[PDB]
Amino acid sequence: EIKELLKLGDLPTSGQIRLYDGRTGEQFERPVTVGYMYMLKLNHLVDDKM
Amino acid sequence: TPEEKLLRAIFGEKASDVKDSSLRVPNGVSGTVIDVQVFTRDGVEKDKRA
Amino acid sequence: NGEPIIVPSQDVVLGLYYMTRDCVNAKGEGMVLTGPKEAERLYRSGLAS
Amino acid sequence: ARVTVQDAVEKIGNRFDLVLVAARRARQMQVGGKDPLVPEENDKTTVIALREIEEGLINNQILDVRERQEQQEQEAAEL
Amino acid sequence: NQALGKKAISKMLNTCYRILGLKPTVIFADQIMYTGFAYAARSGASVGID
Amino acid sequence: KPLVGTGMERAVAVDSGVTAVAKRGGVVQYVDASRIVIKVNEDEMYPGEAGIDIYNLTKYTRSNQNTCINQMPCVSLGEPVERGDVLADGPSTDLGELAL
Amino acid sequence: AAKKMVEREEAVVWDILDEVIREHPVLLNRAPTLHRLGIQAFEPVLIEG
Amino acid sequence: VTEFLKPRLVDIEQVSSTHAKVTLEPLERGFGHTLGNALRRILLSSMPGCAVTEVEIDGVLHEYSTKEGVQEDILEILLNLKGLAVRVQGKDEVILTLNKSGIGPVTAADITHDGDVEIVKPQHVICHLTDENASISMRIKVQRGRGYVPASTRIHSEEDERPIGRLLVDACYSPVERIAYNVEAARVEQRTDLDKLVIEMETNGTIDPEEAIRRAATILAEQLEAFVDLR
Amino acid sequence: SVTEFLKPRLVDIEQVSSTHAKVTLEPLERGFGHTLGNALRRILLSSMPGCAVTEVEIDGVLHEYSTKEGVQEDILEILLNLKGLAVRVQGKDEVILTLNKSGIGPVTAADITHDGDVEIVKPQHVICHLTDENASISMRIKVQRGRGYVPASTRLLVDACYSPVERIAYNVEAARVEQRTDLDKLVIEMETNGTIDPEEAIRRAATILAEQLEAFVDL
Repeated sequence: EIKELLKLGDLPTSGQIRLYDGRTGEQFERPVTVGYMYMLKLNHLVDDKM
Repeated sequence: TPEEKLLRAIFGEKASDVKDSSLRVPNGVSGTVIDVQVFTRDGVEKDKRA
Repeated sequence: NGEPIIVPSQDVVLGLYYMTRDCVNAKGEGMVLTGPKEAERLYRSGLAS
Repeated sequence: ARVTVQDAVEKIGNRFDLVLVAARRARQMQVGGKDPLVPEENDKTTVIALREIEEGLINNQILDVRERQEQQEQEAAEL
Repeated sequence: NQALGKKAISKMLNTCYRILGLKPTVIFADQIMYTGFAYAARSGASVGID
Repeated sequence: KPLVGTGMERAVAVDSGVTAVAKRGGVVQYVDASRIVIKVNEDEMYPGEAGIDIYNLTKYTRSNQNTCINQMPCVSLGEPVERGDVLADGPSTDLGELAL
Repeated sequence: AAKKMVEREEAVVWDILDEVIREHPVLLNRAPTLHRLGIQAFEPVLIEG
Repeated sequence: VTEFLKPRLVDIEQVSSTHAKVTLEPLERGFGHTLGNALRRILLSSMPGCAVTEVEIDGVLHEYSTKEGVQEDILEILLNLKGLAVRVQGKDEVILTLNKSGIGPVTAADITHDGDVEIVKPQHVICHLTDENASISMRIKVQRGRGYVPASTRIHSEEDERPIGRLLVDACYSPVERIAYNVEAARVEQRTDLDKLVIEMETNGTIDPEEAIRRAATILAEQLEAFVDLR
Repeated sequence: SVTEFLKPRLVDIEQVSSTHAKVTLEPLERGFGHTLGNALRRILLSSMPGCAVTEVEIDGVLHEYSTKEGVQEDILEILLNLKGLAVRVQGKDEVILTLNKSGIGPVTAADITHDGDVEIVKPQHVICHLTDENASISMRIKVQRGRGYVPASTRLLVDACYSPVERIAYNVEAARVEQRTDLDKLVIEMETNGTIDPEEAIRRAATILAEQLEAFVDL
């Protein structure tokens, strides 16, 4: 169903996109995963640590 | 201490009567003071800001 | 024990294991190079895998 | 300089006596009594001590000899 | 001229230590880190559900 | 909002305390960034009493862990509400879903 | 005066720190210090952050 | 041979108000990517824009407070002004001014229009006035520059600074948003393989696409002047 | 000060040999280490004016797989030796040479017929060791002005190391102006055939990347 949903939008089934390298400008061989992981921000803030 | 009586006499300064014990923002921290509150004990004359 | 403790650990061994491997039919299968230098140029220029 | 103290240990053996030799010589350079031998590459007195030690031009024997020489001159400041 | 897993790379460093001493082993440790990181990045060895 | 969630989060936000849920349905009448004022319906309204609900949102106030517990309105002026419905996002809520 | 100078963090204390830092090891440490290699002295690089 | 072929800016399509494509027809073999990446890099890094920088709403001391009649914290109004897409023709810092009263949204179309100041999205919303006799009045300060400048670095410099009324917004002076180039087979009539470059960009609305590509190339040539005729 | 990007100093060109060289710069704006270094290296390495030997027809056998008398250097090894013959040529476009030489020791770059235009940079180069007799060798060698580097497939044929560079590698690293803390510091590193040194290969590369942009730049 995840693949079916990814086909609903025109994204690719594998979920793996060809990313380029923003510095040298040349593709990373062997496609990489890209998605939106929902990321928390734990309050182990470093300026309560130093 | 000696050399301090010397310094004070040389530069005509009267030593302070009272000691600084202010509240100061802790090192490193910025901020915008969003609220102040003054708790005056019963029987002490409320200042301007109270 | 006399063995090293500055062993390359986890991304670096992935980087070496991915450099120093060999597909069976890439670009430049079986072309004679004049040294490491033009192996680096055949790679970066986009001529060999 | 300086990344390692390997060669300075190959010259002054035992690898702890290196520390003592370099620390004595760096105290000499730091407390205003003496002057580097090898050209300082903008080093603190510590790395200069170890650079001195690497060239074979300072160790514990040389330091004793120079100390006795300079303390005998102060005897020769008897007038 | 082999595959260079992890045993092989710790072996490489150990023999460089036992042949060339220390300074070449350290500078070679760094060059092996830098080139390992660079080509691992170039590979985009991403993981995915397929 | 959790872009990939599990549906337990609408309830983790409502059944907590942070979000400000309406008590009685009705239609919103005034939406400041520091209060909501619900014109309660004629049916849910009691027999004789002026039925309008007032919601004093809790603006920036220190929590225990020194963070900032806040409440913003998610409603709009003159929009229907219903009982058991959120009126104000709390700290880490987004239209009533727990956004951490 | 030097104290208040480094407290105001003028442009000369950062030069002076870059110079009294230069060839001076520091001793990093990690909490459970099992073996004797969990205290190794490094040479600092002054880094934002 | 001809010993090189130079690119010339040829088409500048306007697919929309925000984003638009440019094309650089005669590129040789390999220079497609060589310019494509460097220009993408320059464009995303260095392009002068005009983000608002300071705000001074009327009855407001600090940004953690809530004016009445307007259903946004002042914190959200600052984060709304931060996206204000504005151009100035002649000045560096201009002080726009936004008065408005009575129920309803407060777009950017309610700003006092000045001569050499244009707002690209008038539909951009600042805050929702929500009361009859409740108004807002605020002096916005759209200065102008390069890159990104947070307010912690902007706490600067000296005396005359500043009242306990002024808010600072984290300036984000950069009109480009997205870049995506494509070399492809350019068909010049007598030639085999010349590359075209299609630098499709995506602006907030305050850059002439031709002007962006020109300034990118200029910054690259200015930098590269040092490698040429080395010291 | 909106278009005033801080330009570097080229504060060092410390060079290891005549062909090796390690050029730095500092500082560049934060993010120009890569844009500069990468444009320069793709141009140095993929399109540079150069003349190098194209194809060969050895008098022994015209098949690359073959046998040749009195030589312990196979055909492919002779071709590897020929790719490194660093050759400077004047306006004469294509110049084919003769190397057939008699003796027993090393066949070198001194063994080439000394034509009017062609110029060799390492006469001490080696092309093939030979046996103990009069000789066994005769080859027609073809240098051809080209650009970049073009393998034998696209063309006995030989890969063409036209471009003088044999290596380029930039390594951006954190420079430091007094106040600003994050500024690049490119550290170029370049080796050439000897048909030109690094100190001028970088000049020629930047000149290419500037003339490529004459259609846009202002002032």
